[PDB]
Amino acid sequence: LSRLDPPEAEVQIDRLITGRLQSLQTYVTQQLIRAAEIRASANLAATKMSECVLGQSKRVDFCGKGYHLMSFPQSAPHGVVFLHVTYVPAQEKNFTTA
Amino acid sequence: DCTMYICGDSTECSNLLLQYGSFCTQLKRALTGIAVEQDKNTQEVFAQVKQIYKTPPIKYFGGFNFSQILPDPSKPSKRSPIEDLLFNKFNGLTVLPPLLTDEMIAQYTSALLAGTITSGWTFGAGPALQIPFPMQMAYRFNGIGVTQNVLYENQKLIANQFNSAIGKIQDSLSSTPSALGKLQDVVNHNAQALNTLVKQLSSKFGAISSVLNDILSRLDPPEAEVQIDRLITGRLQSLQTYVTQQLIRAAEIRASANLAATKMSECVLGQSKRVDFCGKGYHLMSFPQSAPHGVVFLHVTYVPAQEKNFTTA
Amino acid sequence: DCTMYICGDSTECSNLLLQYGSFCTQLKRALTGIAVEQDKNTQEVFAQV
Amino acid sequence: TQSYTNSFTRGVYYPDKVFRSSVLHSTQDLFLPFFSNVTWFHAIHVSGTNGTKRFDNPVLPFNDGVYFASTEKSNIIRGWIFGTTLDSKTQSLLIVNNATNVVIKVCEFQFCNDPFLDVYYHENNKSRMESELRVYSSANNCTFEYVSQPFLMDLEGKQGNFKNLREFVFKNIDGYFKIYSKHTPVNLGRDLPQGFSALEPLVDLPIGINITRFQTLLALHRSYLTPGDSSSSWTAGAAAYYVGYLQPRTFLLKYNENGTITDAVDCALDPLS
Amino acid sequence: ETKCTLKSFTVEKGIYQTSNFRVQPTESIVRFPNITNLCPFHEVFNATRFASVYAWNRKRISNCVADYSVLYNFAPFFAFKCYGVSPTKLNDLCFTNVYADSFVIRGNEVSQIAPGQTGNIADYNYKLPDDFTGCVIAWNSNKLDSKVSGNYNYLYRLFRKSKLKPFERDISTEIYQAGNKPCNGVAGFNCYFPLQSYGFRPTYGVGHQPYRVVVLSFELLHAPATVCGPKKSTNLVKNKCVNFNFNGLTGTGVLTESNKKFLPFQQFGRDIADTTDAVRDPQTLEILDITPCSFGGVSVITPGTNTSNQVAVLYQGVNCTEVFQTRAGCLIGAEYVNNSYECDIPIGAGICASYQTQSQSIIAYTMSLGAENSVAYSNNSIAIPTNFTISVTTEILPVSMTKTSV
Amino acid sequence: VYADSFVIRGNEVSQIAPGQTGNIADYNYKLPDDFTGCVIAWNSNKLDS
Ligand SMILES: *[C@@H]1O[C@H](CO)[C@@H](O[C@@H]2O[C@H](CO)[C@@H](O)[C@H](O)[C@H]2NC(C)=O)[C@H](O)[C@H]1NC(C)=O
Ligand SMILES: *[C@@H]1O[C@H](CO)[C@@H](O[C@@H]2O[C@H](CO)[C@@H](O)[C@H](O)[C@H]2NC(C)=O)[C@H](O)[C@H]1NC(C)=O
Ligand SMILES: *[C@@H]1O[C@H](CO)[C@@H](O)[C@H](O)[C@H]1NC(C)=O
Ligand SMILES: *[C@@H]1O[C@H](CO)[C@@H](O)[C@H](O)[C@H]1NC(C)=O
Ligand SMILES: *[C@@H]1O[C@H](CO)[C@@H](O)[C@H](O)[C@H]1NC(C)=O
Ligand SMILES: *[C@@H]1O[C@H](CO)[C@@H](O)[C@H](O)[C@H]1NC(C)=O
Repeated sequence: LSRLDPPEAEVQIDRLITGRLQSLQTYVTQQLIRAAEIRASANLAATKMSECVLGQSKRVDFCGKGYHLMSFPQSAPHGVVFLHVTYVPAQEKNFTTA
Repeated sequence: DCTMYICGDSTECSNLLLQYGSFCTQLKRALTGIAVEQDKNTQEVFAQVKQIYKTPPIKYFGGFNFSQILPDPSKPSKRSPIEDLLFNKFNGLTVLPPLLTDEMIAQYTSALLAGTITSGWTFGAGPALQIPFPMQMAYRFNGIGVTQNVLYENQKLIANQFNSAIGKIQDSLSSTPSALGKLQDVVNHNAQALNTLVKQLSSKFGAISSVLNDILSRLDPPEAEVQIDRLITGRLQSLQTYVTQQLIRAAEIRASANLAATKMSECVLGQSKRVDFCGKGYHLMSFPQSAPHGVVFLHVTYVPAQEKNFTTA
Repeated sequence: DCTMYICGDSTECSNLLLQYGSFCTQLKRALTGIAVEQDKNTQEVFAQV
Repeated sequence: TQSYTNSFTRGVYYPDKVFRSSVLHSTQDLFLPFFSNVTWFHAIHVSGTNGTKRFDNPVLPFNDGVYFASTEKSNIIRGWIFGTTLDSKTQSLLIVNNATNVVIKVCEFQFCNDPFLDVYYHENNKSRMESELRVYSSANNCTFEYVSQPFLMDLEGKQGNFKNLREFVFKNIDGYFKIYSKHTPVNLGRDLPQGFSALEPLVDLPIGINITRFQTLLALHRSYLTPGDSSSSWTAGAAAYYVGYLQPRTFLLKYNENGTITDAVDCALDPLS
Repeated sequence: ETKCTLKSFTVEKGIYQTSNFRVQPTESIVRFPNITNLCPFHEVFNATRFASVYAWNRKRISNCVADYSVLYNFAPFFAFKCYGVSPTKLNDLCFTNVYADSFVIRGNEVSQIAPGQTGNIADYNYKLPDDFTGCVIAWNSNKLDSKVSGNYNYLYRLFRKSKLKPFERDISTEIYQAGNKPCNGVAGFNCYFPLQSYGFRPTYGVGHQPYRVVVLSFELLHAPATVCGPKKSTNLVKNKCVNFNFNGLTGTGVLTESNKKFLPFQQFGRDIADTTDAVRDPQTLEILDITPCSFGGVSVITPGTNTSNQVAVLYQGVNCTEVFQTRAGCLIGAEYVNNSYECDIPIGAGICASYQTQSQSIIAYTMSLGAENSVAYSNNSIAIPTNFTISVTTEILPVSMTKTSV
Repeated sequence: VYADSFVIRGNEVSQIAPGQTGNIADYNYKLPDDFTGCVIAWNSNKLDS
């Protein structure tokens, strides 16, 4: 501003405005997509909480890998952490069936 | 690569672009994130088994026929006939290859089929436990309120019906005009986006010409500065539009891949009590198959018919 | 549609719009993709029977 | 005489020769719109052994190029006149053919139509016509010159069944008067046959001129096969000389796997198109 | 380079992209039509009956070329005076029309072919415009224009009526009138002939021997181009990344033999993406295929700063014969081992690297999809577990992010 | 329509424009930045002087 008079500074200022605003436009547009990504996980977390925690889920490999027993939520910075309790079996044995 | 697409083999253009701020680092970071997410999607969808299972050398499953979905060793690719039928049916724009090649996605699929035919759903929870296939079918019937009573009493009939359905699914996939609409449309969308991005190079964008060499030779850098800057900002806007559309498309594909992973974890590695999730009707089993940039589920379901009326109380 | 929106009833403005390439046939395709999808949403939610 | 007929699918020429095998490229150029009215123009100067002055050869306007087609034995049409007012007040160009020659020249002739009609021009009685050129009677200030190979390589198939058809397109975009041509002798008597045929450029020359006037000159010393009638209001009459006016239109051309144009679809013609 | 791109002095495990490897052209070529075909420039110079200055021999140049590299061995070319147009930069220029006049002069009349001067001869014989651009070449002509008796075959006007506009002709026999006696046709007193004897002799020294000089009139106004230069020629290299400059083409790539079927008249080649790929050279009338110069995003494979400093480079999607080879590209710095392990740094199609002691280096290999397991399925065999294990896994999910109100 | 008439010189008339200054557009008379009008100049050397 102190180095140039209005007429060419107006051209130069418009160049900064059309760049900063477009840079700001990119940030918000890229921010909306991340928000959609978070809500997809947030909605999944809400669904995970309503089934794994407040109940037992028959869905395989949803509330922990294996047969599900219960769950315990733990708050975390900008997120939630689940403690799935599972009933993975072990020590199989051959048998003859009919 | 922003510098080659926007500017190509020019030094003054690169110097001018170096001012337009970090409009590249962001582009490369977003596209690399998309590529990593794409490489990971198949990992969630297919790599659900810790161990690769193999079918027994002799294939007799109580009358049930699995030749159409298990890999055929005759073909060098080791793909199932249905998978084979599915498979049959340059300015800095590099196309990175997927991390998991199509010769090992088929191997994950074969392992999943082997586990689900030879061990039921037990291999989904913990160690794989062998189980005769008629017993597994009795389990799945018992899972939808139909006792084990009527499976064995109809075992030959159900085996024939399942074999006929498996035989005719290939005909349904072949004789149809376009059943693989989603995969073909994804591929066409990517090709169309890339073609539009390429064709955008030959755009004046309000300048004298779309050729950087032409806009350089006919002028001097002082007077050609405005024209080359206009071309740079136009191409940058085109690249930003392309990357934003790619991000949205990748979010849609990520949602679809999460849905497919859930479908594999419930329909395949177990029985789903949800209605109209694993195919119409009561759900019995599900067999995965690979496909170019996608997966195909064969949802073996149970549909009643020939009802009779009665008086009840 | 770009043609009328960007340039109301101007032939010479339309010519200048051609210099920008596929900023519009790409744009119109994007909007008609949403439009056909909307009819798919109601089709999928309700027509289950 | 004059009459009206339908163009069908014809008059499609390569705008440039960027080889694009198997490409559905579309361009917005000057073209002959599909199914356009084409006016048969005819000249009738022959009658037995008497004079029978002509008063024929009316004026033919030229606007945004022109598509011309004909079927002639050897050199029935040999003259082309391209120049406003056809006088010594505006620049003019002449394309004059020969046995094997061309006399493309830019000048300002007052008059150049002195064919010297033969009193014995009866083709059925004699077929001698030599040295009856009689052109460039007057030239005020004429500088631009050009000579090259002729334009029409007429072929004889040892019979009259090979009705060879010659097509040409003349447009005047900043000089370089392109003379796209194509000879299809497959015709056996059909007028403007169904099908498709592309036109390939031959020559060009830049001068810069607002040519709005078109005319052709015949081999009048041997004139025959010219009938006359009252053909008007959408009728037909033997002319052996077509003409159509181009318009700026959008075309979508389909290049063959070899490189040639198999067929092209017009725009703004049908909703399907 | 990895430390430069990812701004930190510690680089963790993982493949990193840093820049793009790009082959550069090794030399520049240019090729235009065969020779200059038949420019009639030689006929103007190679002659014996040059027109004099009383009526110049104006010739229209629209069937010739601007190849100012082959006309020099037809005359002594002692003087190469040129106007604002650059004699060196004549080949590149595409003159719309060139107007040349050939005439013979003497030594003292060399300066008469020049704008903005004063004197006698050019005010009666040959008038030049003020802005006469082009070039003029003067050379001695005593070999041909000399007679032991007298060479009175070249004439010149000397007493024209008055000054004339640039490039004007006044060839007309008239009784020159200057004085108070309007001669009625006798042409006697106070009436001298406008034309004067213009003979030559060999005995005369420097400045009086006859000289032949020709002129060039150009026009650089924006107009369709007619006379153009072939830019001499260069040898047609093949199978090497170069800078091709064919007719109306300026790009870089690799020129290879073409198996296409270009129908006789041709300009360029194209594709579905509207890019030039197939061109033909008029010097050979053969079709050449153009491939874009090899490129590809170079990548760095590192085992982490806190394990080593050795790195493996992954030039992507390039057959870098122009060390290992993969579908994703060629690996240098890592030797391909035929074993299989669960891979911790993805590379490409099945190929992953790792830092192993097999004296530790980087090894690339095919992914091991998992431990091989074969079940014992039989007609009447069932496995029933006798024990369990209450395992507590963990799952982490974002729920929200930082709100912003810019 | 406002017609402002005055006489300055051949050199100074070159800076009758927004922004640009010849010591006439800061103390004498300057033209507004958003000026949508016209300027007409002609010689007056024969006059006075
Ligand atoms: C069971 O059989 C049919 C249906 O399966 C019933 O007959 C229908 O009855 C309804 C109303 O009562 C009518 O609208 C339909 O047109 C009838 N269909 C036919 C084919 O007749 C029948 O009433 C039911 N009960 C018994 C005892 O048969
Ligand atoms: C008992 O189960 C074990 C595995 O839990 C079986 O052991 C493997 O069986 C497969 C299939 O026949 C063979 O290919 C392997 O070689 C066996 N492993 C070993 C270490 O022998 C076993 O076959 C089952 N039956 C019996 C009778 O032991
Ligand atoms: C890496 O090594 C340096 C020196 O060997 C050490 O100071 C630093 O703590 C190490 N970092 C980690 C994460 O181990
Ligand atoms: C790629 O490199 C291999 C290495 O030997 C070579 O055999 C092959 O011909 C090359 N192919 C191309 C298209 O360069
Ligand atoms: C590794 O295995 C491959 C597979 O055949 C073999 O060709 C090679 O010799 C083996 N040894 C190496 C690469 O050192
Ligand atoms: C299972 O029964 C079938 C019946 O034909 C027989 O072929 C097969 O060998 C049997 N397999 C075993 C392991 O007993």
